[PDB]
Formats: sequence, structure tokens, C-alpha cells
Amino acid sequence: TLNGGITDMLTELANFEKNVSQAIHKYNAYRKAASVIAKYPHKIKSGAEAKKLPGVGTKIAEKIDEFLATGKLRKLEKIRQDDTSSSINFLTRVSGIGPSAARKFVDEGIKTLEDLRKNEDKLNHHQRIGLKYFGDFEKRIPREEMLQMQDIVLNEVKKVDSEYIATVCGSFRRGAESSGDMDVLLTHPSFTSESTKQPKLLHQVVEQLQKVHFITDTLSKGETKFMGVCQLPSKNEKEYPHRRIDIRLIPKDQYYCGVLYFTGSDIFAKNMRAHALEKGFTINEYTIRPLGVTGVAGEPLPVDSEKDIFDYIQWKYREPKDRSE
DNA sequence: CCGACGTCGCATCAGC
DNA sequence: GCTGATGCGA
DNA sequence: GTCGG
Ligand SMILES: Nc1ccn([C@H]2C[C@H](O)[C@@H](COP(=O)(O)NP(=O)(O)OP(=O)(O)O)O2)c(=O)n1
Ligand SMILES: [Mg+2]
Ligand SMILES: [Mg+2]
Ligand code: NA
Ligand code: NA
Repeated sequence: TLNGGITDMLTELANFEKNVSQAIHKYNAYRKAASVIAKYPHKIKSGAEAKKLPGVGTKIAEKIDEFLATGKLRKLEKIRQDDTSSSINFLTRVSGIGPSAARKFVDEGIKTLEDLRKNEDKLNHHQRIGLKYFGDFEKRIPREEMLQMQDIVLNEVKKVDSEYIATVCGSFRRGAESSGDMDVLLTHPSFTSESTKQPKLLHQVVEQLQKVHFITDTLSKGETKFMGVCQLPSKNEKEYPHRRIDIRLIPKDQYYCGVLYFTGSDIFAKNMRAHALEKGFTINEYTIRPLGVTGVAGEPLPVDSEKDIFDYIQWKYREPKDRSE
């Protein structure tokens, strides 16, 4: 709320660069700037004040001035009144449609929800689903419902094998009063970095959730990542809207790196990996490795908590609550 | 003043 | 049926 | 767009 206008502005500008100009690094610059300002504990009162923050340069400082002085930004107005930019901006909000495809549709005269629906023959499976539940995916999820979903997921997982461990990551583990979707970290002793002894570990769980009709649709699926759709049973009351669900099977010994990645926030993670690079380290959802002078990563260093990974790169441990950067 | 910018999974594609 | 990338997403 | 460095 504090510098809400500025952050909203930069976020809107960011989406425009990602979705329309297809400049993902401008999009990341703008989102990093908004982040740096979101943590800035003062009401920013000039572009000069903002420029001193890392990630804010001249161009954003000038825009911050125009906004503080006028309450708007002409660039945003020009963008908002462009059909092309707006149609493109909008189509990207459908799951499966990004900058490239959204433009392909607009080039083809396809720009409305209605336009998409009479041209379903042009949508792959993913895009088809994201369109079917576009209205449902636009709603956020009460934590009260997340808990309901958590009991269901954790329980079905138990039934397949009692040695499975399921953990609801994402914004939920960050204690958010509501969430965009459900992210589940999953482990099993059979699957480590040192071997895969059992086949179809993710698959079994997906089928179990499907056979009991928790999971309804499937965007994409692999041996370690499931991306789909699920729904709380309503009693018949109105139907709960469908929700996105991601499941990520991480090798059990690499759990702490996995839960670190999967908990977020996204721009927390980016800045953290950016920092690790400033220390001769590199991090993914699996490991933390020391960068060789040659660029090539050395062996995975031992890790036994999210904190361990913080220590390696000299950073104060921060509970999930404070990672929503 | 240029170049790099987190790091990966899944579906697919241009070259072999 | 691989590598290396695009595209989209986490 | 920013900063590295
Ligand atoms: N670009 C990205 C996107 C997601 N992620 C990681 C951190 C995210 O918290 C985690 C799950 O992504 P997510 O479900 O899209 N967003 P998240 O759970 O943080 O908040 P919601 O908007 O879903 O409530 O994936 C990332 O590391 N880099
Ligand atoms: Mg989430
Ligand atoms: Mg998710
Ligand atoms: Na700066
Ligand atoms: Na999209």
C-alpha cells in the first residue's frame, strides 16, 4: 500500500514489455524496481529519492516524477488506448497463451474471449483448458479453502504410499491470507539424486487424485512436474471454482533446495540466485554448487535446511513470511 | 558504452 | 531422437 | 531498463 501507485505503475509497465514488446529483461528490470520500492520504508517523494535505490535508474526516476506530480503517466495512457497492445496484453492472461501466440492471434484478428472460443480449433490442449476456466483462474483462493485442499491432497498421497511426503509450498507457505493457486512439493525415498528405483511416482499420485475427481484437467505432465486443474467438492451450495494446481516431485535428498525454490517469492528467488552468482555459487531447485573460475559448476555442497543455503551466500535467514519480495 | 540479466520443466521445432 | 532452441510456465 | 565493473 505504501508506494502502491508507483509499484502498480511499474508492474503495468512491466507486463507491457513482457507481453507486447517481448523484452523480458525490461520486464525483469521493472519488476525488480517495483520490488526494491515495495521494501523501501519511506513514502517516495521524488525521482531523485528513488534513483538512489538499486534497480532504479534515470528512466524510472523520471516516470516516478511524472506520476508523483500528475497522478498518472502518459506512456500508460497511450498504451491503454492501443487496441493492439490491450488485446495482446489481455490474451496473454489465458494460460497457454504468451506474448508470441497472443500476437499471432491479434495478427489474425482474434482478440476477444469470444474470438478465442469460435477459434478453438487453433488452440492446443493447454490453451483450450486455460480458456475454459479463465474466469475461475482469475479468482484468488481463500486460505480456508487451501487448507481444505491440503487435507485432501495430503490424504490421497498417504493412500498411494505412506512414505510419500507432501508439502504445500508457494504463497501458502508464506502465510498469505489468500493465494493464486496450490503448489505441492512431493518426495519419496525411492527417488533421490543417486537413483530412481521406482517408476511413475508422480504418475500414481496424479491418477489417485484423478480417480477421486480432485484433479479435473491436465495442462502438462512429466516425470517430475505436473501442471493441472483441481476443484474442491462442494456439497450441493454453489460449486467452488476450479483452481490451478502444480505438483513438483523433487529428489528427497534435495528437499531443502526444492522447498526453497517452490516457496518463493519468484522475485525473491531471482534476487537470491543473482546474489549467489556474486559469490561464485549457483542455485536451482535441486542443488547449490560452487562456480569454478571456468564457469563450470562444481559438486553439490551439503545442505540440511533452507538456512544452510542462506549461510553459504552470507544472507540472514528469512522465514517464508518475509520472502514475499 | 556494451552486455548480461535466476534456473529450471514440459511441449514442440529446426537441424542433423 | 539427439542437441539446442523457442514458447510458456513454475 | 539497470548496472556491472
Ligand atoms: N518465474 C518464477 C515463477 C515461480 N517461481 C517459484 C516461486 C513461486 O512462489 C513458486 C510457485 O509459483 P506460483 O504459484 O506462480 N506463485 P506463488 O505461489 O508465489 O504465488 P501465487 O500467485 O500462486 O499465490 O514457483 C520462480 O522461482 N520463478
Ligand atoms: Mg502458487
Ligand atoms: Mg503455481
Ligand atoms: Na540506482
Ligand atoms: Na499466459
